[PDB]
Formats: sequence, structure tokens, C-alpha cells
Amino acid sequence: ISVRGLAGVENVTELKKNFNRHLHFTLVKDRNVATPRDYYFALAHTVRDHLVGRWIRTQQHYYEKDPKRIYYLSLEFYMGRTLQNTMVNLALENACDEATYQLGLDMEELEEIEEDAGLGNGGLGRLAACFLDSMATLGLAAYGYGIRYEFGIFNQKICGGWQMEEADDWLRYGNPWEKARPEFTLPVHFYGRVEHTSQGAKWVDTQVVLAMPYDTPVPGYRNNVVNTMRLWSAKAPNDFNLKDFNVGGYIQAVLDRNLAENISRVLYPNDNFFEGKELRLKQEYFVVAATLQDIIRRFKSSKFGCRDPVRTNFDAFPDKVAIQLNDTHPSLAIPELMRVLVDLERLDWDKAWEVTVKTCAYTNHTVIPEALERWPVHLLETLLPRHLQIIYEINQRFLNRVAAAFPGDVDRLRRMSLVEEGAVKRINMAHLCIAGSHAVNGVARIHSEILKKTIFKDFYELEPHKFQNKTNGITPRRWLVLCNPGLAEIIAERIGEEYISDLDQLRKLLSYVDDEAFIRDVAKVKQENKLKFAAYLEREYKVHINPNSLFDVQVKRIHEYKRQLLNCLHVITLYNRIKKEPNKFVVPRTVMIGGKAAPGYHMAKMIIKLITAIGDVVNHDPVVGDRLRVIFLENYRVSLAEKVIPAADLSEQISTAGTEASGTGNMKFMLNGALTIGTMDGANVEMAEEAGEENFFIFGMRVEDVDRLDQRGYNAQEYYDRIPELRQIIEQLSSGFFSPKQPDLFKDIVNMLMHHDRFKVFADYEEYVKCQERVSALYKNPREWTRMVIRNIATSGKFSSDRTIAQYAREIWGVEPSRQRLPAPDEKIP
Amino acid sequence: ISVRGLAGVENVTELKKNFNRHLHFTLVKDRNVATPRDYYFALAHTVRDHLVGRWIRTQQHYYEKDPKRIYYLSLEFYMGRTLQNTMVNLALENACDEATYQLGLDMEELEEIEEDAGLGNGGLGRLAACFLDSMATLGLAAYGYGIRYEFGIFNQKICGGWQMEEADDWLRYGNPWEKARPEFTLPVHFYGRVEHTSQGAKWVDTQVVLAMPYDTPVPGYRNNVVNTMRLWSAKAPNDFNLKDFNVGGYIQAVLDRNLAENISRVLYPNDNFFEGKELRLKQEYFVVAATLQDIIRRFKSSKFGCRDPVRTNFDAFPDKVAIQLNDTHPSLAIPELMRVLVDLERLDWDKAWEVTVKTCAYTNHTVIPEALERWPVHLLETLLPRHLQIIYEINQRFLNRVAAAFPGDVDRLRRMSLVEEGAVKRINMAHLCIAGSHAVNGVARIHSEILKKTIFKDFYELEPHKFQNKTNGITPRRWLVLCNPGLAEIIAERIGEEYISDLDQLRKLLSYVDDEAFIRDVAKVKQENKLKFAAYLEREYKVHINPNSLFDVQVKRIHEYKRQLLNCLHVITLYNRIKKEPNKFVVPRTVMIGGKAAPGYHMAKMIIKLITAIGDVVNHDPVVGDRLRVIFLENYRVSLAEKVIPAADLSEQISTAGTEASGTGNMKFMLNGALTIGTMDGANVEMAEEAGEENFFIFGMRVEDVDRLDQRGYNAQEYYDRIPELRQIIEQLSSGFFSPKQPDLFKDIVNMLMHHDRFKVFADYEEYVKCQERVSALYKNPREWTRMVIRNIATSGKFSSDRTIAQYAREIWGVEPSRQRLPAPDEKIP
Ligand SMILES: O=c1[nH]cnc2c1ncn2[C@@H]1O[C@H](COP(=O)(O)O)[C@@H](O)[C@H]1O
Ligand SMILES: O=c1[nH]cnc2c1ncn2[C@@H]1O[C@H](COP(=O)(O)O)[C@@H](O)[C@H]1O
Ligand SMILES: *Cc1c(COP(=O)(O)O)cnc(C)c1O
Ligand SMILES: *Cc1c(COP(=O)(O)O)cnc(C)c1O
Ligand SMILES: NC(=O)[C@H]1O[C@H](CO)[C@@H](O)[C@H](O)[C@H]1O
Ligand SMILES: NC(=O)[C@H]1O[C@H](CO)[C@@H](O)[C@H](O)[C@H]1O
Repeated sequence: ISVRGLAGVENVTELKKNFNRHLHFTLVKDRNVATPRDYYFALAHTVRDHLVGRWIRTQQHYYEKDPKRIYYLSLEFYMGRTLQNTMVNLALENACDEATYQLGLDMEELEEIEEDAGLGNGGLGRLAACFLDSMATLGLAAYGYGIRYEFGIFNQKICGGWQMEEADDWLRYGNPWEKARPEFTLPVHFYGRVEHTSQGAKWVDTQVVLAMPYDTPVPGYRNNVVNTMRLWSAKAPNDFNLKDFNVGGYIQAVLDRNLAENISRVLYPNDNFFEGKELRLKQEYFVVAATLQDIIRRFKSSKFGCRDPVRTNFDAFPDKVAIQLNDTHPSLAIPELMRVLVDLERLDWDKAWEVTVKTCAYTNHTVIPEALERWPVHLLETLLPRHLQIIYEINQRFLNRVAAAFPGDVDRLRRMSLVEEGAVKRINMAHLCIAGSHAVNGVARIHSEILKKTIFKDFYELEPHKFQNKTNGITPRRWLVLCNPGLAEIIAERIGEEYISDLDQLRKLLSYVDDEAFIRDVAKVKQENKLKFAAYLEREYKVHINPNSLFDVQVKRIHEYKRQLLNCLHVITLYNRIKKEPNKFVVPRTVMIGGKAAPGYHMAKMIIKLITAIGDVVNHDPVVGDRLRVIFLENYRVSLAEKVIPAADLSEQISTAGTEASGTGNMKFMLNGALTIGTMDGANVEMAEEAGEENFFIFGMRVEDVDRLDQRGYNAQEYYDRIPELRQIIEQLSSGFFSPKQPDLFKDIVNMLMHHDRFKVFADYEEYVKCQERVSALYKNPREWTRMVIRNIATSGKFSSDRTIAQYAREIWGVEPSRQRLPAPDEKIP
Repeated sequence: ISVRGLAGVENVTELKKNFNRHLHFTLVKDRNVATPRDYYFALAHTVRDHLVGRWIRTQQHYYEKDPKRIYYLSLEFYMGRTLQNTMVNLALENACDEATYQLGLDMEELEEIEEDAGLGNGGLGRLAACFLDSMATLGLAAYGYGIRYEFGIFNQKICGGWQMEEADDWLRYGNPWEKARPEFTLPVHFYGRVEHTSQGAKWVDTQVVLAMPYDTPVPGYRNNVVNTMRLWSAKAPNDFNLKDFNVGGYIQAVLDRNLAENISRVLYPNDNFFEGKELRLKQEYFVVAATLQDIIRRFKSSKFGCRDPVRTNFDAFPDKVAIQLNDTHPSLAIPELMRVLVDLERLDWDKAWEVTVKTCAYTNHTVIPEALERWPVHLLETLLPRHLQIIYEINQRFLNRVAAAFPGDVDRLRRMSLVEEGAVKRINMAHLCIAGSHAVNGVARIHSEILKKTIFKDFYELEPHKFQNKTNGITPRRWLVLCNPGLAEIIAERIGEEYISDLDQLRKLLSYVDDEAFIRDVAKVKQENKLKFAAYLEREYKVHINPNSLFDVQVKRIHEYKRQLLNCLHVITLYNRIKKEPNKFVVPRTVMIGGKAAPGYHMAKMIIKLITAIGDVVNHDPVVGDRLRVIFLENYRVSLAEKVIPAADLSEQISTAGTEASGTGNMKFMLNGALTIGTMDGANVEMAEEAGEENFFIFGMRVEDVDRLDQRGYNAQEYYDRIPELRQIIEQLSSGFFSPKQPDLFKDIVNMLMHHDRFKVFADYEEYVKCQERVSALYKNPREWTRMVIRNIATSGKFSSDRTIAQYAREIWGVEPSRQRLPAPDEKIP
């Protein structure tokens, strides 16, 4: 059937009876009233059973051996569905497929019932999920820590061409994967005041919120290692949240508990954009305060909570603990760790600071200013008074370091300060992170260099040893084996299976680049994928596409810097050319654009309306026929990504040079047989470098060109004046060609494009359509297109998250990865 | 060990491995980190497994056979713990005891970990729970329908002698008994307006709240019948509760979902008191609207949803459905059933009304005016506009019936109206219930007569056939076998086990009233019970009592009509007499008073402070010694009742004649070996009548005496003037003898007692202490006390809820009870 494992005799029988046990005893249903949703749950519980045994021994193992522990703090974890992934990592897929078949059910149909765990916005959250899978596969004693939002990223609905947001109640029917651990609830403080008494400061008169943990298992790939993802939930105490007496109402006091519990209610739907709301700051401190207590508790036991030197010496803390900060969201971990060490454990400042810097490491993910976290001091002042005092003291000492290294450089001092003066004073969280961590890294080579050269230049000059780079990666398990079993099978047929946890081995495929059978197969699976997606489209969304055309797709969050607008201009150009010479042959294309816009991002929402507006015109023009279709992919998410990517021919990674820190969707497309048209931005550079620029469609300005233009001054009128095809489009938009009933509907887009385009869309227009012509040329030659594809796939190995994690491990965390199978799952009950 | 069933070889082994399965696979723990709480859950899941098989076949059975269905609507269901009860009804107790023992654990210790299901206030809610157990034991196709409050009755804490209320988070650790059924969610409407169009009215522009059901199994006693208790939870729709667009904030819209979900958040802690708050009205309509939809759906399938006459003829509705209204809380069921039949199904008014009256039956529970539900019309008008219109039409037609029967009686018309004019117009829910039901019943003989003679006189004259009586009862399973296995065993030793589901058989014990061994045994178990309770007291609450003294207990909600104050006066009297003649012998007594006061009931809370104030004085007077102890039993609840009642010698049921509709705690004490001192009120009359007044300590005014006094005019000064012992107490209260630091602390109590005592506490004072002297006299003669006890126990059979349900069944519902074992639980999987 494929290498989804063995469908053993004993195990298919065992699976079936357990499927029936759960349907009866767990779901309390009988075959006669059971629905697909019930069947899905019986299977999920049956699969979950197989990894609890491993989960328990893994955790027990780490307790016995006591290795260095990795803590990955992130406010986002974009997990997606987890049934199939679990089957894959446990080699259960074929057995489950068989068993459910014998039970008379379609596993694929059941898999579609599982709700996505959308606890993230985009790249940053998905990176975290890929990292977890890799850390488990490389046998690292690693823990993912976050917030268990009951409402994840909103579900997007397109009404009359506009985006409609609706609550994502992913827990509505339950989550069979998590395991509530109410017994490990912890208290978290807010507000209050600071009392300076005799021997130390005291954080007093605080409001308490309880943090209840929920553990989700993270299975490694076929090595019997099951790590833990601990997500916190906010709960109100039953005392003060009722006990602070003297009139108000007993009922009202019970109803008001949903005020402290609102902390983990909803994820903030902003991607690369900072909103300074108090609720967000609360979520940030919440995950940090609870997580650290758990970290120190585990440390206090270790082998110190037995003997060792005997005396809670936190000198070994950094040798046993490593906490990674995913962006600046969990930045309060630094001042929080100091508060606990200084205020509670009573270490001296300096010893405490040495410990903190040595255990903390920060990852930066963007250079755009509007994404930078600068919290107003009046907020920190009220909500976390002691942390503010600690931050001012960290700043004081740091700045003294600076003054001593750069005597007289008074502007450097203000530029480096953690405190920003002006309208309102703010705290620059990124500066905090750099000062309190022993390593700061970028997510792609160019981005990392940009940090050193630009944004964090002064910091780099002060401590050059802190700055590193760790190019992002993706997991070949979910992003290849899981979503594209067909491609994975034909690869395995030639080079075996060891590449799933050693993607570098994909290079061996280079020697099949002239192989006639392989070229035929690679081209076959991509055609099978396109057919399946074309079907799904009419199945769930309804209104036909042509599977023979080139599948041109751009799926990612809607942003001005990602330039879906630049993609829009090209689509309109194709349309206009066709209308000019109808009877001329052009390569057919189905251009699919999908992505979510943050609720408050007016421009982003205006862009989604434009895309659908273009499709209304293009898709109903009889002269165009089936040569051009413009489709907006609704509710783009992980599970949807797993469907489109394997069906794509062309991947659009056209951000303005120097704005996309890395990107990861780009890597997903590369490993799945799509060719890339893009700019020399983020990881695009390393991908072209790995595959050879001849096998990549690169165009537009490089970072240096962008800066030159800025010195000069960017003027969009010039481009408007010198390109008639461009001029024709802008005037079509301006006159209502795309919005008849509302002729001025797109005035904001045009106005912006002409007068305040921060991302110079026009500057790359000519080179973009010229370059698009070259891919259409190559697509006309099936054999050569597929051969270039094989050059990409065969060369994508460097982009596996296993490689990324192995580097973080050795260069930042100080631990050694290991592909050693944990001693089986075998029963045991001590 | 006792007759807690057989501890079979095969089953103790089977239980153990299943206990281990769950501890591993369900709880995901290993013996080395498992806590008592974990052990409790493993056991609970192991026990729950045994009744799912029966649950499924019972429900399937009712679907096949299609008998008449009973629907018990109640806003309260005071269930208490459910582990032991389940073991008892399944004959699993000894097997579980053995198995857990072999596993090295104490079942009793684990049982103490289960949280009480406090979804009720007192009598009314507990009656509902006892009724469910009985309906299952008598094989009735019955369903309990209510609200799944996430916060039940508050937990009471005594701080400095005052009651402190704190949220009852009973779901904090989970509920292994319920089974969420999100797939059966239903929509419920609120607000909106009525559109009268061509063919009928239309309820339009409503706000929708979703009702999600949760089923809990209700096992009958050893007959393999497992009925269902369906509790609704409020959920916000994800559309409009987000989709009603045009600025407000996306975050705020998601946070505001906890506004529609507040409906099932907390139970209203009022016992026999009406609070006209909008939230309460919402809860009331919520349970009714959801429940009825479920009722009609099941009806539409029946055997009509196949064939029968063919044409949704609701003429057979009453032959297939019976809905019992527990008090007036679910009274909206009447106008709601009309709205669905008339507005949706389009039946004519008259046919619809005939159906409604024939399926609905109402139970009244109190005669005090402040407990009567009179909803302001402006509330109904805004929240349920169509129901108000239907109510006015029901009233219109009813009043026309009245006018036609009593021509010219214009005052009768206003007195009978469902609409009350005055300050604000109100709707008298009780009148609604009488007009729309085919049977109205009281809960004890005297109470029922009082309804006919007083409160509902006019209604009785119009339709005498509607009024009936159904004396309350309690379940011998939880209230005897479960809480007092020792007494149950010695009874079984003489007369067998058939009395557990046939309590009348307890009469056979009369012939052992002179049996020397039996008297010794009955007295032995009561001494063992008192010792165990005396221990528990120091264990969990700490500060000694003497097990040899008489256990004088009064446990029920704190009310002015229940007269804990009258009990207080006697206690102070005993104290004062002792202080007068210290060296005189008196029978030692530990007087235990326990109960919860509604948060807003100032007087009730003042009484709790008095009780503790008396104990502070009495309990620390060296002259008193161990002859008198005053203890306030904290957080009185079902699980606590199961501990004190079996340890009581004297039961206090001293409400003012004509105020306690029935009572049930009284019956609990009678079946457990305590003698009763009380007034001729509620069921007390029938209990004395059953045991013989010679075996009962009756005192005080009868109903007739109370009325005579009211004609005359009650003047408390008289009693104050003529009784020096009484005068001495009032002056002790008045001068701070019981509250040194705050001398005027109890001025409200004294003021009330002297000037506005609605329940004439002073009027029964003399006869009360005189009567208390007679029980002390009898207690001095152990042999005769125990013989009188045997006369009570042997004669309590009439007070089993099996008898009550069998009457409701035959005289109101029109169904025949059956003690037939359902065809085993045996596997099966169709
Ligand atoms: O005190 C202890 N005795 C024995 N095993 C322990 C103890 N503390 C932790 N463990 C084991 O280590 C696992 C790790 O627990 P953690 O504290 O949540 O990381 C637990 O599930 C147990 O298997
Ligand atoms: O359409 C049907 N076919 C077969 N069994 C049914 C059907 N509807 C209900 N049942 C059975 O009747 C039980 C009663 O379901 P209820 O509707 O919740 O009362 C179900 O759990 C099934 O065993
Ligand atoms: C991989 C992924 C992303 C990141 O895509 P980019 O193109 O790097 O912006 C975002 N959303 C989803 C659903 C993803 O799977
Ligand atoms: C039985 C019971 C009641 C009812 O007692 P009464 O004395 O009738 O008022 C109230 N609360 C609890 C906990 C009960 O078990
Ligand atoms: N999605 C994102 O917010 C950011 O982090 C991702 C993961 O590091 C990057 O690939 C992306 O370029 C950046 O905008
Ligand atoms: N507890 C109560 O509210 C009421 O209903 C109970 C059950 O019918 C009665 O026994 C009680 O006398 C009455 O006050």
C-alpha cells in the first residue's frame, strides 16, 4: 500500500477490538447510532493508547538520567491535526488503515473530521510545532510551554468578497490528545505593590490567577520518544474571587470569575504587528510566571533534591536548564527569573544575573518596526511593579557597561537604552532580551546579517559573540511523508527510508535526474495531487478548475510586505494581454491566492476584496475560457496547506528584499515538487544557493538595490509614467473596471500604491512579469520542468528542522542530539 | 463482610486489572506518582464501565418497546457523590472493597475524595434525586432534565462565627460520570419581537443561545435499568456572537461570549424564597425550551415516525408523554408547549390546549408568600414577548370559564387571574400551572389540605378533580443501605434483603421489639455510628465531643420558619439551669446545629452567629463540663448528612405548624434510629400516625391553634411577662452576655422576637422545654429508648420514595411500575 508501516496480523486484530472498546465504553454509543465523528474519536482514542506507554517511560527516563532540559517558551504553537501525524511517527498508518477498512470505514474520511489546533498565526507558531517534532526525533529532553487558548486563530469566511471572522471553537467536541493536570495548578500574581523591608523587596497585595496545566504528547519519529507540550489555562481562585467581602452580590462575584479566566480565552490574531493591549501583556506574564515555577521545581528535585554539593546552589542551574525565547513575547522570563532568584531565593544580584544570562537565549523573527514590542511603562508600572524596578536596574548596569566600553558616546547610550523616552516612555523588549541572553539569533543568513549591520548594530559591537544564525527548517514528517505519501513512496523506492530523519540523503536523487522512469513518476504524483486537490475544491467549496493548467499559488498571511498586490498586478496583466490578442496561445494557469488578514488591518482586508474582485471579472469572461482562473483559497490553515502545497507547480515568495526574515512555506513547496519564483529575500537566498540559481526563478531588487532607491527616494509615478501596461491597470482599478457598482471602492489601494508604498510594488513589476514569462516558457516543456523539479527536491535536505535543531542544540543549548531508539514501549508497571 | 454483594473470584481479578488499565491509559500515571485522588478516579472509571453496557440496552429497549415517557423537569437535582451509590445498586460494593484492598488501598478513604454534586439548595432538589433513583428502581422510562451549573450551592465557611460563602468549583478535577453530547446541541431563543402575518404569529429577531446536553446515568436498584439525567449547558453561537458586524472589536466579541454562557454558570442559593432577577428567568426558559424540543423529537420518532395513523397527530402526545413540574420553576413549559403546537405545528388553540393540559402536572412545595413566583410583566414582555401573549390568552379563556361557573362573582375573577394588578403587574406562575395541568399535588397530607382550604381554594372549587396529594419519601438505598450498612445488616439478618426495594417489610421488625439480641444490636450500631462521627469531627474539624451523651441534632437550611432560634432558646435554658444548680444530675447532650443561609438573608446569617456565640460561652464554662456542648456543623450537605443522621439520637423537626410543607430530613432520621421531637407539621403528622403518637415526642400548637392566635393577635410580650426563664434569656441576649465585645450585636434578633415574629417562637417555648424534659427522661432508660426506636424504624416503610413514585405513576402519569430485572447487561454489539 506504501511504506506507512506493516499491517501485521496480530496488530490489525488488536486495533479493531480496541476501536470497539472505545466506541462502547468511552463514547457510550452502539454501531447503530454512531456517526463519522464518533468513529473518528474511537480511532483517536485507540491511537492515543499506543503512545501513553512510551510517554510515561520517556518522562520517567529523563527523571532517572537527569539530562539538561530544554524549555521552548512561545505564545504560539500552530499544531494542526494530530491523528495522522501520530500514526506516522508510530508506524501505525497501514495497520490503522487496514483495521478501519475491515471495520468497513474510510480512514481518510475520518481524518477530515479532526479539528485543527490553530493556536498560532502563521510562521512563528508553525516553526514552534516543527521544532517540537524535531526535538523529539533527536531525543532531546525538551518541553514546549505555552497558553491553551480556548479560541485559536479565527476561521475566515468570505461574504460578498469580504473576509468575515468567526470564533474558532476547536474544543467544542473535546480534545482527545490533551490530559488535564489540575493537580499541578500554580498561582500567578498581578498588580499589587512593592514593599522594601530590611532584607529585601516584597511583591505585595497582588491579585492571584491560577494556572492549570494541560499536557499534550509529542512523539518523535519512530524512536519511542514522546515529549511533552504543556499548555496553561487560567482559572480563578475560589477565595478572594468571592471572599473579598462587603457587598457587591454573591451571584455577581461568581460571574466575575470570568475576568481572570479571560487571560487564556483568545489568541491575538496579529502576524508581525504589535498591539499594546493590557490583556496581551497579561497573557505574556502568565505563561512566563507559571512556566518558570515548573522549571525551578524540576530543578530543585533533579539530583540536587537528593544530594550533590547540598545547598540549593543555582550555579548548576545553567548546566541543567536552557530556556529559548521564541521572539520577545516571553521576554518577561528574564526579569522574572531575576525576581525569583533575588527576591525569593536571595542570591546576590550579580550571581543571579550570571545565572539568568547563561540560561536564556533569544530568537528574533522580524525587522519591521511595527512588529517590535515596546510596552508603555505606565502599563508595566501598574501590572508588574517589581519587574519594572528590575528592568530599570538591568538597564542601569548595562548602560554602565556601554559607557565604559564607548567613553563619551552619549548617543549610543540613548540608542541602546532598554527605556525609550518620548511621547510616552516605553520598554524595548528586544533590547531586554539581548542584554539578558547569551545568544541572539536570526532565522536565515541574510536576516541575521541585517541584524548585525542594522537593527542591533550597537549591540553587536558591544558583544559580537552573542549573535548567531539558525536558518529555519520544516519537518519532513508532516511536510512530506504525511501530506505527500505518493512522492515519499517513489523516493523511498530508489533510495530507501532513512531520509525521513536524514533529509540530506535526498541528494542521492540527483543521480536519477536523467532517469526516464523517475521523471515519469515524479510527474505522475504531481498530476495525481493536482487532480485530488481539484476534486476537493468542487467537493467542499464548489465551482470547477482545470487540472491541466499550471497551479500558481501564493498562500501565507495577507501583508503589504508579502506583496499579494504584486501578484495581483501580474494576474491583471495576463488578463489584459489575453483580451488584446484572444486567439494567441498562452500557457493556462489557475492562480490561487489564500491567506488570513488580521481583523484590524484595513489594507490587508482591502487586498482580499481586490483578489476576489479580479476573479469575478476574469472567471466569467467567455473570451478567457479555461486559460485563466483566479481563486481565493478560503480559511488557509495548516490542514489546508497540507492539501495545496503538494498540488502546486509554482510557489510565490515575492516579498520585498529585506522584509521576510526567512519564511518556511517556501521550503514546504520546494520539498514537494513546485518551482519557486521569488526575490532574494530570507531563506530564498539559501534555497537558490542550494539548488543552483539556474534551477530557481529569481527576480527584482536585492537588498542593496532597495537601499539605493531609498537614498534616492522612491517615486511610483516614474514607473507609472514609463510602463503603459502598468498605467492601464492602475486606471482600470481607478475607474471601476473591477468594481462596477462601487467605482471608487479601490481608491485606498491605488492611493497607497502611488503615494505611500513602503514596499515598492511598482519597482519590481517589470522584472516580475518578465520572469513569469520564463516559467511559462519552461512549463511548456514538461520533461525539463520535471527535471528542474528533481533538482529542487533533491537539494532541499538542508531545510529540515532536524538540521536546525541539531545546530541550536550544539551551538546554543550545549546538548548532543541522538537518534537512539528509546527502550521500546513495553508494558511495565512498577 | 456484610451484604454489599458477593466478592467473587473472577470479578475481583477482573476489577483489579481494569483498575490498572485506567490508572495507566486513562489517567496516564504510574503507581509511583499516583495519589489518592488518582486512585479514586481509576476506581470511578472502573465502576462506570459496568453500567455503560446496561445504560445502552436500557435506552435501546425504550426505543424498541416505546412506552410512555416520564419527564421530570426541575431546576435542581441535589445528587451528592455517586461512586458508592453506583456500587450499591450494581451489587459491586464488596467486590470493589476486596479488589482495592488487594491493591493495597482503602476504598473508604478514596470515596471521601469524590466531590458532591451540589446542584440543589435543600429539600426540593434532594427530592428530585430520590425520585430519579426510585423511578429507575421501578422500571419507569423516566428522564431527569435540568441545568448543569458549573457552580452549585456555595461551600460554607465559618470565620469568627460568621458564614463565609465561597464558590463550589465541583468540576475543577472533572466529572467521570457525565457524558457530553455536543452532537445533540439545540438552539434557544431570547428577546426579539412578534410578527403577526397572514397565517400565524412569528417570533422574530431573537438572540440565540445554544443548549448542549450532558447525560449522567441513573441506575435502578439491582434490576439492570439505567435511566438518564440530561443536564443542559449554555454555549454561545460562533456566528452572531461575533458576526453582528460594524465595529466593537474582534477580541471583545470573543470575550463577550461569556454573557450567553453565564446562563448555566451558577445555581441561585435561595431556599423557599423568590428573587425576580432576569438571569433566573433566563435559566428557567433555557431548561424548558431545550427540554421540550428533545421531548417532541423523541415523540416524532416513536412509532409515529414510522407509521401509525400517518399525519403528525399530536392527539397521542399525552399517551406517550408526561411532564412533571417540580414547583413553578419550569412553569414556562406550559406556554412554551402551546407556542410550539400553535405557532410551529399549527394546531388550533383548543386542540393544542387539550394536549397541553393532559400532559402537564404540577407539584407545589410551599405556602409561604415570599416563595411564590410572581414575575413582573415588563420582564416577560422584553425577554419572551410571545409567551406573554400566550399567557394573556390562557388567562382570558380561563377567566371566562370562571365567570361562567360563578356568575357575578367579580372578586373571584380578580383573585383567580393569572395577572396581578398593582404597583407593577406580575404573572402568578402558580395560577398558570394550575390552569395548564391536569393534576396539582401537595407533598404531605396536611399541606395538600391547606392548599385546598386556603391558598388555592377558588381553584379547588372550580376543578376539584385536579387536586391530589403525594406524600414525599426518601430512598432506602442511599438513606439506609449506603449510609448505615451496620443497621441494614442486622435488619437483613432477621428479615432478609427484600426490604431494600420493599420498605414496607420493615414492619416485620415489630415482632423483635422484645427480642433481647436485637435490642442489643440496634443499640450497638447506633453506638458504633456515634463513635465514628465523633472521630470524623476531630479528624476533619478538630475539638472533641463526648460519644456517651445524647446526640441532639437539627440539620436543614437556616430559616425563620424552621426555628433554629427556638432550638437556641432551649439550649440557653439548659445552660442557665446547670449554672443555677451545678451539682445536680442532668442527661448530657451534644447539640449539633447545621445548615446554610442564603447569602442575602440577613436574619438567617444572624442566627448562625448566635449559635456559634452560644457555643463560645457554653463550651468553655468549666462548671458545665462535658454535660453540654453546642456545635455548629459546617458546610451541611448531602455527603455530610450521610454522616450525622446515622449518628443522631434526637431529630429536631420544630417548624411552626403549617409552614413546613413536608420535610424529608425527618424521614431520614426515622429510618436510621433517632427519635423525633417535633410539631404537628408536614409529614411529621403521618410519621407519628404511622408509629403511634406514644412513640413520638409531639408538642406545641397545631395549625388550628396558630390561626386562633392570629385572630386574637400574637403578642410576644405576654410570654415574656409570664415566663421568667424566657425573660432571663432575652435579657442575656440584650445585655451582651453572649457577645461581650459587641453588646448590641443581637439587637435585631431580640427586636424581631419581641415585635415581628411571624413564626411565634415564644408561643411554643414552654411546651418545647417541657417536652425536651420527657426525652431526657426516656434516654436515661437505654432499653426503653431503643425499644421505641425499633417502633419507629419498623414503621418507617411508608416513607420510601418507591411508594411515592408508584402513586405518581398510577394516579398522575398513568403508567404501571415494575420490579422486573432488565435482560442482564451482557455484552452485545449490533
Ligand atoms: O519523587 C519521585 N519519585 C519517582 N518518580 C518520580 C518522582 N518525581 C518524578 N518522577 C517521575 O518523573 C516523571 C517526570 O515528572 P515531571 O516533574 O512532570 O517532569 C514523572 O511522571 C515520574 O515518572
Ligand atoms: O433511528 C434509530 N435507529 C436505531 N436505533 C435508534 C434510533 N434512534 C434511537 N435509537 C436507539 O434508542 C436510544 C435512545 O435515544 P434517545 O433519542 O436519546 O432517547 C439510542 O441510543 C439508540 O439505541
Ligand atoms: C508554513 C505556514 C505558514 C508560513 O508561511 P510563509 O509563507 O513563511 O509566510 C503560515 N501559515 C500556515 C498555515 C503554514 O503552514
Ligand atoms: C434531606 C436534605 C435536606 C432536607 O431537609 P429538611 O429537614 O426537610 O429541610 C436538606 N439538605 C440536605 C443536605 C438534605 O440531605
Ligand atoms: N511568521 C513570522 O512571524 C516570522 O517568523 C517566521 C519563523 O521564524 C519567519 O519565517 C518569517 O519570515 C517571519 O515573518
Ligand atoms: N425544601 C423545600 O423547598 C420544599 O420542598 C421539599 C420537598 O417537597 C419539602 O419537604 C419542604 O417541606 C419544602 O419547604
